[PDB]
Amino acid sequence: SHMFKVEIVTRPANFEKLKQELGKIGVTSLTFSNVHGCGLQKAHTELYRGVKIESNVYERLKIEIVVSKVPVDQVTETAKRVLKTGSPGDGKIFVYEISNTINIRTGEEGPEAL
Amino acid sequence: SHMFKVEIVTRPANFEKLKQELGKIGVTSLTFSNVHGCGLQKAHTELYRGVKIESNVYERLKIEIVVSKVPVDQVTETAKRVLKTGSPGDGKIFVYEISNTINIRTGEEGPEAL
Amino acid sequence: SHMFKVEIVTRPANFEKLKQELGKIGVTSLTFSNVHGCGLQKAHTELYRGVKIESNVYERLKIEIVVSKVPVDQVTETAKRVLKTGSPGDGKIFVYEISNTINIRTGEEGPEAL
Ligand SMILES: [Zn+2]
Ligand SMILES: [Zn+2]
Ligand SMILES: [Zn+2]
Ligand SMILES: [Zn+2]
Ligand SMILES: [Zn+2]
Ligand SMILES: [Zn+2]
Ligand SMILES: [Zn+2]
Ligand SMILES: [Zn+2]
Ligand SMILES: [Zn+2]
Ligand SMILES: [Zn+2]
Ligand SMILES: [Zn+2]
Ligand SMILES: [Zn+2]
Ligand SMILES: [Zn+2]
Ligand SMILES: [Zn+2]
Ligand SMILES: [Zn+2]
Repeated sequence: SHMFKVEIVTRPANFEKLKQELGKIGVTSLTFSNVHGCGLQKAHTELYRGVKIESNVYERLKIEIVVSKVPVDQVTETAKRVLKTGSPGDGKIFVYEISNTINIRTGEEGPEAL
Repeated sequence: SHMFKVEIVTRPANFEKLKQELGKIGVTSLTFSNVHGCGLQKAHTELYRGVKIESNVYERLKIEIVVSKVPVDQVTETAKRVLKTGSPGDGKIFVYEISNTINIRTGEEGPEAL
Repeated sequence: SHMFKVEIVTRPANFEKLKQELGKIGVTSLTFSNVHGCGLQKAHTELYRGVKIESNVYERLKIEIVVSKVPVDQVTETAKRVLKTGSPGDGKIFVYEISNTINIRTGEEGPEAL
């Protein structure tokens, strides 16, 4: 009866295999968009006190999936397998509780709106 | 005293009537952006075992509204009326709890930051 | 052991000083994107009954930071200082609970995925 939002923030490649795999476990829709990632790291300044921050901006794909019947853990596990390449920039996955969902066309609320 | 985020993910039309209606019930600001929606459906392959996923990418408008005094249910109900057209692609509405809000200019926290 | 998402929605300027300050307190990555803000205000119509809504659309920078070890309140306080200019359009900051985080490359969950 819970409802969750799965947020995948990752590298722009491999999207198609994801749609295949998410599709197979029950997901029937999702949203996505391009955003930017920024890495931050403490660097030395010349003085003993000094910190200075170095940063790079890269490309990221943000994918959002809402789920209720389809179990979160099956969504996240599938996301790991498919998007794992070991090389840095594989991204992360965030899970959130949802208080409610409303299907606009039908007017249903809860896991039946999905 | 609760604070909520209302997330409307919908078809790019009808935005103006929404601003009128949300405005009238008390909303004084919101954010929006264009993202993509992806539908996923299980299709037959030629073999008895085989699943294959078919997908379409459409345009979506993401609208975010934070509320405290103005009741969530008045926001969501208004959103339904205005954006309902019966035809598929009417979109959905997601509700989330917010731990806190901070107005950057004034420095206030909670439903007074809004 | 909690995990939080800090969402800063603000004016497109001052981003660099932010990266410096967030970097110094422990943040090693964040995401951002350009979205739109819309102000809504009740205006008079000519008739005694009539409300009419006036709205402006401006530019906004959405910045997302996930934190666990690094304390939310140190993130939000730093965000205030740096982005405060008193003039309207300073933006807001929203805090959310996160049920879980997963590092895709390593496979770790919780505050160790960050
Ligand atoms: Zn989101
Ligand atoms: Zn770019
Ligand atoms: Zn050192
Ligand atoms: Zn040093
Ligand atoms: Zn360097
Ligand atoms: Zn959001
Ligand atoms: Zn497109
Ligand atoms: Zn069949
Ligand atoms: Zn078949
Ligand atoms: Zn077909
Ligand atoms: Zn967000
Ligand atoms: Zn614009
Ligand atoms: Zn008056
Ligand atoms: Zn009047
Ligand atoms: Zn005017």
